[PDB]
Amino acid sequence: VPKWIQLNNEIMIQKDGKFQFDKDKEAVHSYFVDYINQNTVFFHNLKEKLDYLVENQYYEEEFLSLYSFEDIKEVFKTAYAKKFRFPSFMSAFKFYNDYALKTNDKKKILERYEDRISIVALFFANGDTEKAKEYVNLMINQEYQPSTPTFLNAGRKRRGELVSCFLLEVNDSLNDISRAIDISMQLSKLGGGVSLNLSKLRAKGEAIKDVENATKGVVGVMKLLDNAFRYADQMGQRQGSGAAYLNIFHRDINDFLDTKKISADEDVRVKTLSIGVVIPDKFVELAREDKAAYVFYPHTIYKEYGQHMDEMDMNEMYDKFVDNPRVKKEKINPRKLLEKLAMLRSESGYPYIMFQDNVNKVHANNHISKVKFSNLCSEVLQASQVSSYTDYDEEDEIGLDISCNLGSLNILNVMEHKSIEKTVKLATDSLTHVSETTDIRNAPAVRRANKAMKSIGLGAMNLHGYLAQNGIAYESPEARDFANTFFMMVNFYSIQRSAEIAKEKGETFDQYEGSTYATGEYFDKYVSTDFSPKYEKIANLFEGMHIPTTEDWKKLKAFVAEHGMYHSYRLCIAPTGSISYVQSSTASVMPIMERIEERTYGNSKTYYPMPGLASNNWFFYKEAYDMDMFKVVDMIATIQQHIDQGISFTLFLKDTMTTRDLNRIDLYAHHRGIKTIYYARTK
Amino acid sequence: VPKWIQLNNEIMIQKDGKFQFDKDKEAVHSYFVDYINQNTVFFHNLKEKLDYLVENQYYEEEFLSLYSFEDIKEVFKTAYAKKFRFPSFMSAFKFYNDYALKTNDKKKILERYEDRISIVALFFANGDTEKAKEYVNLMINQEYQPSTPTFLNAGRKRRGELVSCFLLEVNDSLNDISRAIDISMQLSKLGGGVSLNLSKLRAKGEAIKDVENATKGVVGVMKLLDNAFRYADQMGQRQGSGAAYLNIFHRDINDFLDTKKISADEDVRVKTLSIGVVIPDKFVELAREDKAAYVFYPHTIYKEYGQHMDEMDMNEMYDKFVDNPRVKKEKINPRKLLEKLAMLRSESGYPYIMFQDNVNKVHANNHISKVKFSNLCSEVLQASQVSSYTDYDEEDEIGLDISCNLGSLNILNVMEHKSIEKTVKLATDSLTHVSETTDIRNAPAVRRANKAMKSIGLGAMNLHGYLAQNGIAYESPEARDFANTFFMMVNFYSIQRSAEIAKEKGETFDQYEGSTYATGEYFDKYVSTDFSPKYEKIANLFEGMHIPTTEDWKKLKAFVAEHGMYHSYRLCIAPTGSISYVQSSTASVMPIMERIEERTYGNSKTYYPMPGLASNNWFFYKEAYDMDMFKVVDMIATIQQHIDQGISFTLFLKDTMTTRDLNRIDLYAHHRGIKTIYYARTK
Amino acid sequence: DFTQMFYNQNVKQFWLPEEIALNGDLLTWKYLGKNEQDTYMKVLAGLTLLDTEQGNTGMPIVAEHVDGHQRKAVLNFMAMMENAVHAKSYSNIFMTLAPTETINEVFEWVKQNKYLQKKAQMIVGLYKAIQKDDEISLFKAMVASVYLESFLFYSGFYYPLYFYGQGKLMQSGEIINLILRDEAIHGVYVGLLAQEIYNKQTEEKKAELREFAIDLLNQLYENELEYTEDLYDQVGLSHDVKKFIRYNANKALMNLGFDPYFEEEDINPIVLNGLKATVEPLKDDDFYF
Amino acid sequence: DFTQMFYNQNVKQFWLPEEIALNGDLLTWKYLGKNEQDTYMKVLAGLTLLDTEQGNTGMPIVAEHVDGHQRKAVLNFMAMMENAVHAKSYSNIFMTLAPTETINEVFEWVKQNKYLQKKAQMIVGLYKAIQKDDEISLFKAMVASVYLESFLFYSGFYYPLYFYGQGKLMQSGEIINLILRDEAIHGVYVGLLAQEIYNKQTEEKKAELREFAIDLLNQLYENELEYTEDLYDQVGLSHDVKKFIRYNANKALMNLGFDPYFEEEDINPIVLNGLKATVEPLKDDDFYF
Ligand SMILES: Cc1cn([C@H]2C[C@H](O)[C@@H](COP(=O)(O)OP(=O)(O)OP(=O)(O)O)O2)c(=O)[nH]c1=O
Ligand SMILES: Nc1nc2c(ncn2[C@H]2C[C@H](O)[C@@H](COP(=O)(O)OP(=O)(O)O)O2)c(=O)[nH]1
Ligand SMILES: Nc1nc2c(ncn2[C@H]2C[C@H](O)[C@@H](COP(=O)(O)OP(=O)(O)O)O2)c(=O)[nH]1
Ligand SMILES: [Mg+2]
Ligand SMILES: [Mg+2]
Ligand SMILES: [Mn+2]
Ligand SMILES: [Mn+2]
Ligand SMILES: [Mn+2]
Ligand SMILES: [Mn+2]
Repeated sequence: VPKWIQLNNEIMIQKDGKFQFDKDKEAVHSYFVDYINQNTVFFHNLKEKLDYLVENQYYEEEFLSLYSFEDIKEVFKTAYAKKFRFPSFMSAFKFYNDYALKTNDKKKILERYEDRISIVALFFANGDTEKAKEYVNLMINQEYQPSTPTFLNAGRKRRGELVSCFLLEVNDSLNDISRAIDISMQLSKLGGGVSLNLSKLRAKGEAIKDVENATKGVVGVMKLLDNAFRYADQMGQRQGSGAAYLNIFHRDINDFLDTKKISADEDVRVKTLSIGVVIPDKFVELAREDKAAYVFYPHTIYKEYGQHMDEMDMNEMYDKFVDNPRVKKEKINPRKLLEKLAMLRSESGYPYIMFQDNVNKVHANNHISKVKFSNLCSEVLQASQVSSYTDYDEEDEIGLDISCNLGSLNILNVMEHKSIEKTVKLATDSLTHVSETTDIRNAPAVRRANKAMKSIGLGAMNLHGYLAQNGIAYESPEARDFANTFFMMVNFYSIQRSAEIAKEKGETFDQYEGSTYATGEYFDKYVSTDFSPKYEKIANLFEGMHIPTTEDWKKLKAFVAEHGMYHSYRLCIAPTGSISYVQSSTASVMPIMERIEERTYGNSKTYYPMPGLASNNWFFYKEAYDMDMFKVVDMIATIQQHIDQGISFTLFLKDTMTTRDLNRIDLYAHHRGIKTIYYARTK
Repeated sequence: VPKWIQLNNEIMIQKDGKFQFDKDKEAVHSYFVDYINQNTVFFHNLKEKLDYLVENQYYEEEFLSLYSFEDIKEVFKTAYAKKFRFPSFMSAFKFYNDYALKTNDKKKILERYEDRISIVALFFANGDTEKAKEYVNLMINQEYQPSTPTFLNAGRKRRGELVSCFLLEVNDSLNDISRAIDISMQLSKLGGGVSLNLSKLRAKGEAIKDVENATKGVVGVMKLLDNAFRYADQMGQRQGSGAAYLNIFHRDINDFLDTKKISADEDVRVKTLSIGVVIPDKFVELAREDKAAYVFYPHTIYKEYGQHMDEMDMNEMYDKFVDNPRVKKEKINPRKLLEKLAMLRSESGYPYIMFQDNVNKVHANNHISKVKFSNLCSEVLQASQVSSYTDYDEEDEIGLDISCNLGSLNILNVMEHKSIEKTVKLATDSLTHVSETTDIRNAPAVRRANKAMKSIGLGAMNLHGYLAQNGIAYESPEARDFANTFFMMVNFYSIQRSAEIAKEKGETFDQYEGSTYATGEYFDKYVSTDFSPKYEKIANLFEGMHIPTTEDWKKLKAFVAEHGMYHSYRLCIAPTGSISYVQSSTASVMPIMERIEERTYGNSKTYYPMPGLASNNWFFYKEAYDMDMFKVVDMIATIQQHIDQGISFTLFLKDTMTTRDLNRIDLYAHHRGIKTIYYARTK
Repeated sequence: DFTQMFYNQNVKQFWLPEEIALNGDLLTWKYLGKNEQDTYMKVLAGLTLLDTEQGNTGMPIVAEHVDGHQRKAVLNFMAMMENAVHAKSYSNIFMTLAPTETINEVFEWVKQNKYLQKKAQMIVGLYKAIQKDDEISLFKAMVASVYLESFLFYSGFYYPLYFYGQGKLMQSGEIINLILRDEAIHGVYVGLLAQEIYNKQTEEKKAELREFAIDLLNQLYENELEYTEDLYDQVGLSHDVKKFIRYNANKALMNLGFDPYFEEEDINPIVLNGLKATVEPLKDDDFYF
Repeated sequence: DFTQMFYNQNVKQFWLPEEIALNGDLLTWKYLGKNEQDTYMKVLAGLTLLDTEQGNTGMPIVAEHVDGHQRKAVLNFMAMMENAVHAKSYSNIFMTLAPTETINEVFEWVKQNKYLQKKAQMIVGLYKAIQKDDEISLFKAMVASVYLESFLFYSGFYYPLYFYGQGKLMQSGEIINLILRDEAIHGVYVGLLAQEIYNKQTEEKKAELREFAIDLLNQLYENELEYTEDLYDQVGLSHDVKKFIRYNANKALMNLGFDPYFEEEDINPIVLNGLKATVEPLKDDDFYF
């Protein structure tokens, strides 16, 4: 047995009635001095290291050529001057197993944490030495963490894309379905997760050029996409991950949901394709009144009205669709559909739930389009325009397919450094650079929307870690007060940085003038309502850091109206799965699942206590399954009001609660303004 | 039970020790008089019928506008002047159930046999009244039958394509694989069978741009294509049919064959994808000497030589591949692979066997490319060039994908009319017209090859019917003598008509100058060997008909050298499945499977004696299973020497036949020059 | 060629009465008229009584005389479903809808009923007439069994399916649909076992067995018409029930490999809404000719 | 007083071998000596034979003669388990671990093995001797059935349990434990029915029935000793298995209401170590907060 995992297993050996949490420091120390320093390739000087990495196709020469070697040396000194030490064995293990650069035979270790951070910072700065040092300080202090694609691939030659979330709109044609399959395979080949909207596709039993009952529905396209994602699996190390989204008023909604039933046949069930359901407020209203709802055939609506069903407002056109004889509709029970959704989430965790009117009542770019679906992680909520891929000889009408670069603030380290403003602005700059350097040459709509929208996603993590290490319960009103103030400040500084970038570059995102930022309606609750902490305990947490007031928000509103905004979307809170270990942080803004997390890697068993877990804060680290999901919904809705995109909201369910409890949680989330619900995790 | 169904069922009722074959005339008469004349929409004049058909979106106004109504009336007069009568109930039933035009609700009948033939002839002539009358005489005499797509769809507004066989090359790239899936779905949507060459795709466990062992091989593409064909199911009318071809020296050949095993896993098995194996002479030579053979990874060969493995001559390149250390291979047993092929054909009828060197030793367009694979029916053998489908922004390099137009001479009717020359030339003209009028907007390589090659397929049928009705056994040497003479004449007149068309249009097919037609090497066996019948009985069959001599072939060679050749390919003997009933003919050049065909339509069972079956010729209608497959191979090889493309050669096996017997049949077919083997049908 | 496939389909259809909660049927039961409640009770008792014969005698007697371990196992499984699942399910439906005294009276009535008794005793008579090592008598019993599974039950199934298709008595209708789905596969399976015997016979013996099957069908059919009028005239449904009987008679015949007897008819849409040769190596000289 | 609780226990214990994936045993099987694999195959084949006859003959025949629809439902369910579940599970194990030729050979070996034929002859003979309305012949067959359930299986069960207890062949072992769990309740149930008949007799008749039971046990025991030696001598375990079968013979006697016959002995401790979310409808008040 390895010495470091033997030391790491001494955490669970209870001495004097307490877990030996200090063993993890010894565990990581032994891990380093017995595996990492031994397996680390060391060069005489940094120049030899960089030459070796560039020559052997490990790094990219173009980005390293913008700095003189003295500047690169200064950046590396800045990284190593911090003398960063991993606080736990899991942090270092995850870094050196997932993100640290290794030789071509996966034998030795080329990059330390400081080397990777310095390379990412030099990639972000794009020739600026001082900006590179600022990025080094930001990441070595672990105030900001670039997403897994960016952190893993920044500055590497044989790399995937820095963006891993893509959203595709599929038009109701065979050419568009073929192009969707092709683009899905191309993006899965790049390593990204692809989400597809299947609402515009006509339902099963619709006509294909005046021959009736000819269309196979969305389930045939679902099978096509599932096999396309199985094919493009990148060695199978990380198999192709796709998501399909369907509006709840699509006729194929029941067959769409039946693809996830355990008793589904092999000719229907999809395995590699996650599913999400988009629910307008009309469906919730119909289920609330116990009235008879109707699902519609999309092609009939398109023929009758000239627009797709999901491109229309269901809360204003549902009655017109029902009364229209030329529209084909099927009678359903909305409460039965809700119960089926709850049962499917209990048994499989699917579908993802998107509350469409919750997304679009606060959506800033409804002039471009309404948000019709989310991503594979169920937190990207941006306007999309469907493309019209025509025959080979004809020109294609390229729409807007969503993609944003992810990045997380570490709430604990940002709050410790009293650096919300600087961290948010530097992270915004880094995400802007990642957006600018991304060029997808096989997804035309993704490329066009990346150039036009310039959307970024700046998330946060370690919310529960910060609260538990500060003696605040996750369900407590003080926690929601802190989240309100913190994320209002993050929104303020992200909007300020976007406006400053627009002023400097002299350009805004496409169709900015129609957005709510340009009209000033976005800032109504910010110029009217003060978001300063209401509790003295929370107010001391922000001591030494200026909290923008209503006057500051009015000044920012004037600044945005006079200079514009560079990013259509700025903030989205992703799950942040594996980078949470490296940053020694709790995953996303969701509460922790286990206080001490037990994992098996190969034939070795190791335990990961939550960051900062001890006996003085053991009960503040309440597990997500033991807490009220209504209070978690309250917390996420408090955070969501300052986030322009969505939040990956996992529901943590006990075995005792029925499908009625899951439905009640979903309805309370819809009532409280929750935009999306990610997973129904059951213990 | 219908009266005609009862009358047709009285054939099996044996009266005086003989079948009541005359009951089928009563059966068809009753069928007509009781159902067809009742359900046939009648109009006061032909003008009213034509106006109703064009205005109700049944016909195309474009081709009918090319004639004055007087010319169309005279064409219809010519069709009805023959007073054509269906000899059997099954002929009329098949026509009026598969090809006759019906109302949009499929309740009444708009088209009789004469109306369908007149419309097809008017479409063929393209404005020529005398040519239309000639086509009417050719088809109402049932000397020439256009293929099911052409016969069914010609002159129809809501029609599929007139071509149903397509052959696609798939390049070793994700872009090309996605484009292949798209084109396969587009062509299956049109109702055409699609054949895909998978030999260029790199095998399983190959490197993808420095990531070794990352390719799923040809089986992942096979699953993608199977799901693509299942989705593109011809508007839910007829199941989507596709074929995949792999070289026997491809590394994935065993995985390719395992997709057809009855015990195949659901993640390996393909359902709607037929498989064909391409076998060079090198494999047969290795199996003959029992030397252990090697299957090669195609990407290693492409990297080492810059050419695809299937683009190179395995006879000269096999030793170089084996001796090359940079070419990856694994040992196989060629005899074990042959036994596996025979076992698979016994169990499921798959794969098709294409003898690569038998095709290419007589191929007239080896300069353009070698023939690497066949179609879904194993008779189309043409040169193909793989397309390089690049990224979306870049320009694609369009190659040549095979698609030929099918037509069948009725050997019995052509022989009784003494009109081999006239029928062959008119059929060539009609196939040329179908080729010119075909434009496919989503298969650029198919369209380019149709425009450039101008290849057609003129088949033959009713060989066994003609022989049995003339007192000649199918396995007899006299039958092979007749086949030799008849198909030599067909080849002579097809070459003459092609050269005449080239002279008239002043253009040949693309890259004709490199063909064996241009150099005269094609005509060597025709200017050196006499193909007149060697039997007095056979020579009497051709009485009143000039059999081309050696001097005639020399004159044709001079004419082709002077004026060129319009069609790269002219003759291919397709199975001719359903059009054989309408023509009262035995299917293709194959012998009959059963003397009397027992089939069930709806809830009523039907009986179909072979055309011309009686007491006097009962034993000349020997069933195919009772025949010696070596003699059938001899017959097909006699025909194959005059057919530039292949022949759909079905093996008819008894249950007592072993794997060794099937292998012996395959090896004798290879020895005798058979190009392709279609099916292993076991009784 | 078929027993392992039927084994799979049978065991994967396994279910238990407890899975369907029955109490919510009282919310539609209370709104039916007396004639509707009376017909339902009588139909239900008819099905119960016939299914008991199949569980106690029909399936076990066939399992006893059929040779083959795998066939005996499938037949045992089917007998289990009759006795352990179906019988408990019918009892549960009754106990939910009627008080104890009403159940006892309905069973007394149906037990004395001329048309129910005629068919029940005709079927049981053929089961009792099976003789050891006599495949002809076994075949006759199999025909009787197929007629019960695929035909005689359906004059009864009609009514629960009729309600089920209208949104009435949905819980008991779900149970009946599961039962019916089991009887369908039972009928198909026993049908294949009967065809196996039939195919071993001479042409004269076959013609004689066909005459037996058609004659038996005729006797049962004429009694079904009387049974149908007796139960369904009071609720006005007999015409449509008769179409359903003939349609299911045709299915039973097809299960026995026989042609349909009755012309094709459309069914009530409410009821519809409710409803390796030999591997040999190449030994050289096969490559030379 | 007991049938309903046995009915509920039997149906709640329902299982299929396909629920257990067997490919996990592939390596621990590969690692056994040829002697060990031979004994293991033969042991399970002997079990397969017993379950074949218990399912085809024993349980159905006892079901036929026992009065009461609920008692018959339990016995029918037990019969189904014997041949549709238990006997089949052994083939699942064989098909995973062994090549077809070894499987063919072991089934040929059961046909010619004299101890296995003798025990089948004796047990099945008693089943087929049951006379309608003759409670004594029925009692004798129930004693035979208890001896099959609670005694005869155990010379076979020893070896899978012996491996399970060492952490070897644990997937196959899981199947065997499920089979054993079933047989334990089958032996108790049939034992209670046998006691019912015994308790109706005069003291003189009871004395004769005890003689029958003890004579039969001794005769089966002596045969089982020879069978045990024949199978286990090559793996060195015969004496240990003999202690186990004596232990279980006492349990069989106890299931019949008789005193233990063999003295207690220490059994191998290895062998001792070898031993959706609820759907709730949404209320109207659930939509307001
Ligand atoms: C061709 C084809 C289409 N479809 C479905 C998927 C598409 O969403 C939908 C549109 O097909 P299209 O490619 O648009 O077919 P079309 O343009 O000829 O028909 P239309 O005039 O009605 O637009 O039909 C199938 O389900 N199966 C098929 O084989
Ligand atoms: N020597 C050396 N330095 C490395 C390596 N990887 C990262 N570094 C960092 C450590 C220092 O902060 C910085 C400069 O190291 P150096 O080139 O040895 O310079 P110096 O120590 O002579 O000033 O580079 C490495 O492999 N070797
Ligand atoms: N009248 C009529 N003729 C039809 C129809 N379908 C095909 N025909 C053919 C029959 C004749 O050969 C030809 C001309 O028919 P017509 O218009 O009645 O001609 P005419 O005999 O009055 O000059 O058209 C049809 O529906 N009606
Ligand atoms: Mg379209
Ligand atoms: Mg490539
Ligand atoms: Mn039943
Ligand atoms: Mn039944
Ligand atoms: Mn058992
Ligand atoms: Mn038992």
